[PDB]
Amino acid sequence: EDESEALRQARKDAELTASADSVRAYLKQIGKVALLNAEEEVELAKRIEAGLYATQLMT
Amino acid sequence: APVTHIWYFKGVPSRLGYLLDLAPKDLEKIIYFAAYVITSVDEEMRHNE
Repeated sequence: EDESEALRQARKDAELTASADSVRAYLKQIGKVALLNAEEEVELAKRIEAGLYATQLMT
Repeated sequence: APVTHIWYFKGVPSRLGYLLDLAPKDLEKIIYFAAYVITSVDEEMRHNE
C-alpha cells in the first residue's frame, strides 16, 4: 500500500527518472518546493529587509 | 557558458563517451543538468584527513 517499503522508494525511483522532455524535467524539478502563505511571505520579507539593511551597513 | 557539440556527444558511437569512458545515458544526465559529476578530488588531503 503506502508503508512497508512499497511506496517510499517507489516515489524516490519515480522521481529519479530520465525525463527526456525538457519541459517535463523542469516541471519535475519545480514540484519540489512547497507553496507559501501570507505569514511565510511576510516573514521572508522581514528576512530580506534585514539582509538588505545589513548590506547597506556593510557598504 | 560552454556547450557540447552534438556531433560528438550524440551519434552511433558517442565519441565524447568513448574518450571519457562513459555512456551516452551517463552523459545526457550531465550536459543537460540532471546529475552531477566529480571534476577532481584531493588524494593526499583525503589520505591524511
